[PDB]
Amino acid sequence: GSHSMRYFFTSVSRPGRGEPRFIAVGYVDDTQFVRFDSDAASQRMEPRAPWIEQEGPEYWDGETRKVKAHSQTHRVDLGTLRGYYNQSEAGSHTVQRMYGCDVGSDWRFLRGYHQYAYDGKDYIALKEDLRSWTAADMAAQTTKHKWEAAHVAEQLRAYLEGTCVEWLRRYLENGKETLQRTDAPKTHMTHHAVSDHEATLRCWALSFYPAEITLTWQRDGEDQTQDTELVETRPAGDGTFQKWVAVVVPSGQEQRYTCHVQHEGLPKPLTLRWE
Amino acid sequence: CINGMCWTV
Amino acid sequence: MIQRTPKIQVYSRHPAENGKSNFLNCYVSGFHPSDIEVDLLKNGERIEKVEHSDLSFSKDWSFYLLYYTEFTPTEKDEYACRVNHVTLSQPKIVKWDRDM
Repeated sequence: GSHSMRYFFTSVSRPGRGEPRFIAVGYVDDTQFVRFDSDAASQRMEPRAPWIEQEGPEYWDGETRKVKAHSQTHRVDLGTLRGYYNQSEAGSHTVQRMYGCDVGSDWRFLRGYHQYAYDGKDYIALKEDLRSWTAADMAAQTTKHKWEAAHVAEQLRAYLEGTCVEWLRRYLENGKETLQRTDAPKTHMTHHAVSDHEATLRCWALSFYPAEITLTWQRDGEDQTQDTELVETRPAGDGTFQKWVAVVVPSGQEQRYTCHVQHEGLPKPLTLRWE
Repeated sequence: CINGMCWTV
Repeated sequence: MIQRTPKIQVYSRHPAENGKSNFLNCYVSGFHPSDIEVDLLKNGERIEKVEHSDLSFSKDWSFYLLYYTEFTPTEKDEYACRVNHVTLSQPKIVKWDRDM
């Protein structure tokens, strides 16, 4: 199927004393594989999946070099942004950046992304063609002009179409045992009587990977959204994901209700019924 | 593999 | 400054069975800024051996973290997650419900 590599960076200024707290994480699809945390002792980019440990000393030295440089860029950015927005030296502020690439089933470039936020709001982002910028306000417009003059988009595009996909492909092969495995949801239904008139049916999907999934209810073969509750997909903590959807039904009418499950790891959609 | 070139805003 | 309040789910890694070893999770998401206080409680008392995922965020820039510890459920013991964040006037406590 399709795959992605994404990196996420968060810097939080610490007014009063010292440099920002900087945390970088790298993912292939829904699997974290590297991290850097400025508060940690190593001051190295660190492995977070077994298949990246195959990489040698030169890899780790390079990633560390680059990620430390990254933290310094964000440190500078925080000062600049405070000036752009005429904010005091007193408050804590946040910069976030995410970038990455998607490949399709052919493992060839589909899409690239590079976006930046200040204090949780859109600041500047590369457009889909990787040739120009979306700037949210006049501060970001000044950044846009700067980055245009410096031909930033060109160099970013080169990485996103080149290095990004090349290394994603590498990781997919090296981590094939888990990265290329689909774990179909393990499903079951529960029942709880709220009173002698009303019952709750809950349809569970557990232990699935990747995280993308759809769970829906039908009543007599037609979609049912009224009287339903669907929780956000959540990490199990072992690399897999969990989700449930519930419906309130008249006690005794459970048989009308069916749960429907769609996931990459299922050849055809699943249908569950109460028994 | 993270991007090896940087620019400030 | 945007203030997005954390969403909270409290749940087990594996199907919960009284007497059998498991992991208790508290998943916090949709919040901003990143600074947050999360504890797992056993009968109202703070559990000490609690770890958490590395800070990341969704497309809308909002943060998410998983906090987790090893636990063995029982009929008597009550588990919960306690969250404080700049958006919260008082700490939010969400009880662990094995059916949820």
